[PDB]
Formats: sequence, C-alpha cells, structure tokens
Amino acid sequence: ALGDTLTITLGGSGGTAKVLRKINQDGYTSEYYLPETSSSFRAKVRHTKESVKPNQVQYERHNVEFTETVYASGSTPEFVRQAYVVIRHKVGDVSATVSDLGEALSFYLNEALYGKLIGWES
Amino acid sequence: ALGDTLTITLGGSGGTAKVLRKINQDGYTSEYYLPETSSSFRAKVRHTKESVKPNQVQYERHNVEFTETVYASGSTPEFVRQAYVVIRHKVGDVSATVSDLGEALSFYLNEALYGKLIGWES
Amino acid sequence: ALGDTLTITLGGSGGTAKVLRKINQDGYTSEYYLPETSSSFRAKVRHTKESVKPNQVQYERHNVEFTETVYASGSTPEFVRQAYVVIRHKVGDVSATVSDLGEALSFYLNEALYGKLIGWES
Amino acid sequence: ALGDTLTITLGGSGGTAKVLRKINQDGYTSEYYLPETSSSFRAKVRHTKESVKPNQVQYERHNVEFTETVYASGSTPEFVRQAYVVIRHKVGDVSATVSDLGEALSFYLNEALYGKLIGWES
Amino acid sequence: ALGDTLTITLGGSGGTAKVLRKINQDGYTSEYYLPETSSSFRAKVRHTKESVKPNQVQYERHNVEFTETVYASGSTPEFVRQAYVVIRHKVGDVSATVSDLGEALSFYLNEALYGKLIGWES
Amino acid sequence: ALGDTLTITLGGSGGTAKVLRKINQDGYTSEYYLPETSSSFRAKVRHTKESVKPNQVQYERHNVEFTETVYASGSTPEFVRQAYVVIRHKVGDVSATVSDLGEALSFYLNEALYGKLIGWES
Ligand SMILES: [Ca+2]
Ligand SMILES: [Ca+2]
Ligand SMILES: [Ca+2]
Ligand SMILES: [Ca+2]
Ligand SMILES: [Ca+2]
Ligand SMILES: [Ca+2]
Ligand SMILES: [Ca+2]
Ligand SMILES: [Ca+2]
Ligand SMILES: [Ca+2]
Repeated sequence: ALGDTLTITLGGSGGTAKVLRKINQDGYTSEYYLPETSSSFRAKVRHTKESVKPNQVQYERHNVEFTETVYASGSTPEFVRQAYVVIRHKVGDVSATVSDLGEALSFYLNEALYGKLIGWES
Repeated sequence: ALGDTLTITLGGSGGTAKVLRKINQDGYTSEYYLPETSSSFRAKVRHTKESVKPNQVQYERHNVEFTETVYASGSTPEFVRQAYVVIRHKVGDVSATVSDLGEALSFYLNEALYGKLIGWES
Repeated sequence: ALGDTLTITLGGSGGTAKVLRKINQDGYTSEYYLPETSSSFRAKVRHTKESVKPNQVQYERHNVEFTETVYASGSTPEFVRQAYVVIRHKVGDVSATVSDLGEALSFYLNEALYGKLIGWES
Repeated sequence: ALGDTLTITLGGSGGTAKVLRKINQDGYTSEYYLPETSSSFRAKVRHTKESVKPNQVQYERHNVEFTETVYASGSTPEFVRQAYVVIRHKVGDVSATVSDLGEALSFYLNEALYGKLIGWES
Repeated sequence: ALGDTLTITLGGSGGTAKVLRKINQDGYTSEYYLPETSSSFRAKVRHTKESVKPNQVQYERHNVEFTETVYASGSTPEFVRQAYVVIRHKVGDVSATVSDLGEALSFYLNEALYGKLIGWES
Repeated sequence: ALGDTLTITLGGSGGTAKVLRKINQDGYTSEYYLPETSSSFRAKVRHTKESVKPNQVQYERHNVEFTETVYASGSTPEFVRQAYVVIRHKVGDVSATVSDLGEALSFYLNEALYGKLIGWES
C-alpha cells in the first residue's frame, strides 16, 4: 500500500518526473506502468519466502525493479533498459539493522560510480 | 582500478564507516574483504556478457553486492545479510541515460522505503 | 484507477442510473457488481497482449463488458442480456488516432440504428 | 438493408467523414470498403444464431466491426486498427430493453474512457 | 473496496488505535497486516457462495476475522488469539433485514457479556 | 447461567425488542426459542475443548449464534437467516485483553460496515 502513483525522477534529484499508475496487484506484488510517444516505463515490486528445509535457516527476499522500453525506429530494432535491487535476510531479524544495509548501498552508488561501472572498470 | 580500499557506511550518511581491501581479481570480477571478531564484511563487483545469437539485441549486465555474515554463538547458528543491484543495457547504448536511470533508482530508495518494504507493503 | 464506482445509465443519456461497485481485481482485469431483488448487474474490464513471434507485428486487446442477469421465475428459466466492445492496436501506435476511431464507432451507434440491427437487415 | 453507402466520421462528431460502398451481401452479412493513397477502410455486419441442444434458452447475435489498414512505408511494415461491438440476447425477448442496454454502453464510452484503456487503467 | 487502511481500537470505543495496511486481495478476499516488537495484527475478509444443489435455495457466506499473535519469549512458545463473525443469507434477499439482524448481534455483545462467556457459564 | 430470557433488539439500539425463553441446556450448551405467526427465533451457546496435540499449546473456543426462520408462504419455500461469532484463545490467558479484542471486533461492525459488506465489497 505504497500509494496510487509511483514517481520516477530520471537523473537522480535532477528532474523529469514520471508518475506511474497501478495496472495490477496479485500475490503480494504490484504493477506500475505509463506509456509515452517514444517509450514507456514499468515498475515492479515482489516479496517471497524460500522453500522450507529440515534444519537450515529460513529467509525472506525482497526486490524492486525498473524497466524502460524504446520502440523500434528506422532500421534499429526494439530494446530496453533495466535496473533492480534485491534484499535477503532471515525471518525474524531486526528491521533496523537490515535497513542500515541497502541504505548504505544506495548512498554508495552515485553518478561517478555508475559511470565507472559502465566502463567495465571492475 | 576503482580504488584499493572500499568504504561501506552502514546507516547511510553520517553512519559508521567500514573499510575493505582488495583480495583477488579473476574472471572479470573483483572481491573485497574485512575480518572481525564477531562478523565480517565482503564485497564483489562483477561484469558479464550474454552469448551471441544470430539475430537479437546484444546486452551487457553489471551487478554489485554487499554481504555480511555473523558467526555462530551459543545456540544461534550462522546467518547472513546481503543487498545487491544489477544494471542491464545494450552494448552500443549511450551511457548517460543508463546512468540517469540508475541515479533515479538510487534516489527512490531510502529509509522510509526500506521500512515500508520490510513491512511487506506492495 | 477508473474510480471505485461505475455508473450505467440504462436507456442512454437522460435514463435510469445504476451504480456498481468494484469487488475484485486480478490478472489485469476489474469487475463491478450490484445486487437486485429480480436481476443483477456485472461490469468487467480486461486487457491482454499477444506474445512475441520472430517476425510479426505485436498487438494488444482492450475489452469492456456489460451483462444483465434475470433470476428464473415460474416457468421461465434463467436468461441474461449482454453487450461488449473490443479494441485492438499495435504496441507502439499513437493513442490519439485509435481514440478517434473509437469515438467514430461509438458515435455511429445509436437508438434508431440499434433498432435497425435488431431487424436482421445486414 | 442499411443503404448503399456507409459513413464513418473519424474523431467522433468532429469531422473527417469517409464514405464506403457495398462490395458484397451474402448470408446475412454485408461489407463496405474505400481505398485511399496511404490507407483503406472496411466495415462488416453479421447476424447469427447458436447451435441448439436440449432444454436451454436460444440466443441471438449482432456484430459490427470497423477495420483500418496502413500500407508499408520505409522500414515499418503493414499494420491494422480495429474496433467492434457484439450484442447477445434471447429469441423473443423485448426489443426496447435490449436497445436501452447497448445504447447505455454507447453513451458510456468517450474520449476520456479510451484514454484510460490506452493507459491500461482498469 | 473497503479502503487503504483498517483501524482496530483494542478495548472497544475509547481505547488504543491500531492501523492496518493492504498486503493482498486476490480471490474476492482481503488480508491485512502490521508488525510490532512482541506481536502482530492480521485481519482478513472473505466472500463465498455455497454449493449449488438443484431445486433448493442458494445462500451466501460473508466472513470477517481478526488475529493477534505474540512472539515467543523464553519458555513460553507462540500463541494466538482471534475473534471472527459470519453472516449467511439467501441470494436475492433484502439487505436491510440482514443488516438489522447483524446489528442486533453486535449490540448484544459487550463488556459484561464477553466477561460472562469467558467465564464459561452456558 | 445467563438467565431465563434473552433479549434480541432487531435493528440495534432503539429497535424492536424480542424476548426469548430458555428451553434446554445439557452439554455446556444453552438455547432459547420463540414461535411467531410468520417467523421464529432461536439462539444457542456452545463451549468446547480443542483437541490435544502432543507438546503444543491447548486452546478453547466460545461460540454463539442467532437463527431466524420464515415459513413457506405460497410459492416461496423455507428460508433462514443467521449471524454468529466465535472466540478462541489458550488456557490460562488473561481474560480482560481477550474481552478487549472482542470489544474491538464488535465496535467495528455497524450500519455502514454491514451495508458495504453485504454488497460483496472486499
Ligand atoms: Ca546526470
Ligand atoms: Ca537509520
Ligand atoms: Ca588475476
Ligand atoms: Ca430508448
Ligand atoms: Ca478527439
Ligand atoms: Ca448476394
Ligand atoms: Ca475493557
Ligand atoms: Ca488483486
Ligand atoms: Ca438499521
């Protein structure tokens, strides 16, 4: 129950806000979508357990995903851009400590690191 | 390159800083390590390319993850925490748009979003 | 979106108004309902997209459905009345032109023409 | 027996009227067609029963569809635009109600609705 | 289409307020959730139609269910506490009468009566 | 040990009073009855142990139901109305918090909630 719209601000805090709408909601998941003249945006949210095992620990998994598709033009076919995050932690763990992670990762990644990553600079 | 030491600031800005070190670099990927008495920190950065197929678009993938492990104490067994992201785009795509999408995804996620997401809100 | 309530004005403009309520949402579909002592109202909205084929044009379908149900009384058994529309167009098409075609189809249909169509003359 | 020409006013009551001509009349069915420099129009009208089998109500069907095609230009291949309505009701039913329903549906659909469906809102 | 949040006031009117959130609603049902340090709240709403058997009346079930669970602390293991209501009526009945019966049931229940029932006096 | 007469006020507070009479009580169960010219009223109360599972918590249930019957009149056959609630919790628990949960459930249901719930809203 995050809201009726999801706002995507391309270029970080730069600007160019996009406001997606629910399209679907099933199985603790959500669909967001919005089309434009030359492309479209899609947002996805999921939650899930892992299969129970006799004596190993039980975990829960979360992820969020963004996707953009650009329609074919000229002789160039159709292609998409994607970007998503995942979090995995044990059942019953402390919320604040797991929240420290993920947030640390988000603070880590910024424009320069994204540029370096694009350059295969491991 | 990307640096010899990586800093993880648990809790985002103004938090506690942990510094890792290079250990290995094989198979287009590199990993970082830091040991401690009660737990440890590890990081990996990897790049990969999907196989060529006679007629479809060719894509590149970037993945970055954080892992934290807690050693068993008393009755409590081993357990772990992770959090990672992936970026996927076509080989010839302009880098700036991919960077902008990644910056948007980074900006969206923050403490309130992580709390709600742990709350199983979809 | 589309609102929580859906209004049917039986008999076109200036007629009798019925107000259905949403009661479900699954599989990219929505359903509306209303109880009556002698009948019942349904309303359904469905969306669909065809899968990808090697070299073909990809299409999507939009459907809107109205149904009337009358409970069996005396000798007369159960029977229903129904009326629905469908829209189909390609993934990257321009919305405005499809909308204009839909407006044309809606404007062509009217009371006298329905009375003619029930007359079996092609 | 609708007439020797069928008129389609693109954009609803706005303007841009097209005039098709009958091409055929076979088996309770009719066709209309009109060629142009870069596109064509076509309309069809059909009526049918259903297969009978023991102790059920017997039903009727009226179908009307609009079809629009655009010829290949440059790299972009051919594609079509379609929009059609179907009416179903029982033999011997009262005509005025079957028209009041159906004309209510015609009144419901307009610019805003078609925009919503193209937006995938349900 | 109840709403985006549910309010539970423990101890009847004038008590402590608790706010639940959407997590899911697929099969005409709904489910709510909220976590706490030592407990969690869950609320679920269901609709169902009883099995059809020829030449007999048709009925409808509506169910509303509250659950509260407390996490184990030492020797004491998990244990749970729920209270739920059910309403059954025939299809096509009058809403007002069923509502009045339910209101009478609700008005009969109160502080003293729950104390008596938990006192086991038949 | 409730008493000799149970009062049902159809329509909640300020409604029409109906006084029932005790008829029987054998197995920790009690029921009340009243006949009428066109209907009939009945109430019941039950208590029971849940089955004992080796090395798990032990639970007990309190149940109460209202039933309303309308005799066949001409074409219309027999039909009935009901409304009942159930309480479950473990042995040795504190009665007052359980009363509080029942109080919350009872306070939630009222005019509007019943009106919307009978409309199949979920
Ligand atoms: Ca930028
Ligand atoms: Ca924090
Ligand atoms: Ca190496
Ligand atoms: Ca009319
Ligand atoms: Ca227009
Ligand atoms: Ca002919
Ligand atoms: Ca109290
Ligand atoms: Ca759903
Ligand atoms: Ca009332």
